[PDB]
Amino acid sequence: QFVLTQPNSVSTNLGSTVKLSCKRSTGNIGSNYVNWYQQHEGRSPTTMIYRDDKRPDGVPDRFSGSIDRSSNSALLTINNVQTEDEADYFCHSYSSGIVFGGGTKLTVLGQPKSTPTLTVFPPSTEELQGNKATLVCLISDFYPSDVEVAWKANGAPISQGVDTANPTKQGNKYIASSFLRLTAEQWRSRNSFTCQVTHEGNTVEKSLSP
Amino acid sequence: EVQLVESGGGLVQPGRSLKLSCAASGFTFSNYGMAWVRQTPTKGLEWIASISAGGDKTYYGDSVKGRFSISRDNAKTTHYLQMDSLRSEDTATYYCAKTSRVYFDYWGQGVMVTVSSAETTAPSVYPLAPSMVTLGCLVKGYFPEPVTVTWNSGALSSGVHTFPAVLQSGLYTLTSSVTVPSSTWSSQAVTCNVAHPASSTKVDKKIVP
Amino acid sequence: LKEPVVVGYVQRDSIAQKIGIKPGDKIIKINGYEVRTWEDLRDALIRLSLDGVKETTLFLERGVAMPGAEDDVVEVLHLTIKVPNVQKGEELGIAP
Repeated sequence: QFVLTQPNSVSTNLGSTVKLSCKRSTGNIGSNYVNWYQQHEGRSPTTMIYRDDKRPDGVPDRFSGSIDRSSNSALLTINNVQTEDEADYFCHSYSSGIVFGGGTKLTVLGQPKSTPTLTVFPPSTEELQGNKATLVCLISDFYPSDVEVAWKANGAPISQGVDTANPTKQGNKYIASSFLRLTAEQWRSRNSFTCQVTHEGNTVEKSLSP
Repeated sequence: EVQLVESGGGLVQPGRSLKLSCAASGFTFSNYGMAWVRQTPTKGLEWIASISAGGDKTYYGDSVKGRFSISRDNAKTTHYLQMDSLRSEDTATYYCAKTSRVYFDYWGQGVMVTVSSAETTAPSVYPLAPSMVTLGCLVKGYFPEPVTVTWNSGALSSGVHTFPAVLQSGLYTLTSSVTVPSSTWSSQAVTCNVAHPASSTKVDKKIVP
Repeated sequence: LKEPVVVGYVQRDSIAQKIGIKPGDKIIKINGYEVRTWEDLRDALIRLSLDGVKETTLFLERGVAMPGAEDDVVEVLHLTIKVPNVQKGEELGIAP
């Protein structure tokens, strides 16, 4: 019958405390239990808090749940926030049905900068037989997520048949990939291909050649 | 040893049947009720079905039109979600769960369900080669998600970076990489193990200089 | 006081409040003695206090289960308390 409301995203500094809100629409917040789930990007949700405020032995002590009766809301307080808290936090309750929150997406500032490490591979000799060529460009171990990628044919701007990936979070650092699709004949033609990547000023590049 | 393993998901055409499984282990099955929850990009977590422990009653979500039916088989410690009259909205990641009175204490790994008229596409797999050295496997033009890459049947977990796919012309493409010494590569031959579950194809590719 | 034991008030700086009893909690037992009415509770507290029992388990109920988890089996509500000293006129700290 009811629904829950969460901030779409939040940010905080390393060492700071943060309060993630979960406001109920209708009914009494305390009459039906409220639970809390963490979920890292591309992981299964895990229990942070259950039965309002009770924490399952395993979750760090710095986490804690509460019930603000004045606002008819539930809250999740994270003391001394760490970098490992970089995850989504959904709130949950029930009555006649079962309800989840919008999805609070916590970010952790005070994370040291890292320029990207690039890896590039030529088209496979298997692929080249089929009159096709896919130049691979792997961008690993960098922060923050903000990047811009471009391809070159003899240092010449080419964004014809380019496919870049959204920078997703694997470790504490972000990773990304990008592909340039050509024909086999086009791969031979120009004898210099480059994968230029911009990241907060610094521009790292690597090249492939037939 | 609490585990919840999903299966039976992949690709299906709009308005058709698909049955999801969720095998449980390492706890009294008949003591606790089971559930299902899906997660799209937009909607996020959204409860679907829930069965009781005794299996006396079944409950469903408001975003299902009594289309799905949840059952359980205590004999095999498994519970099922039959789905009929599917739509493109139902395209999501389907997690199964275990109840504990007032919450979901444990979740499964989740299985991808995609509703589309576009037929399954097995990936073309290609090898990538240039103290340490980096190798890779290209997984080209497949649908739908996901695919999983291991190295030497998951022998090498060291420095394995699997990169998310790109979408162009309704076909997915990703690359997974591994970083090991040259002493290893030249002596012990390296192989990637691509697996596209929707198509059921598992492919091995030997990495050659 | 012959109604079901449904907690209303929680007395400040008391045993009940310190061990963390909330309004709405329905005490069903103490150590053990079956608690149905307030009379049964009062009686039990006195018995236990004069028996010399300093600590015991207080069983209660809080909230209804979520759907599809009606028949679920879990610990009832194991909550260990200090028994009020009736000689010193000490209260637990609950009232409807």
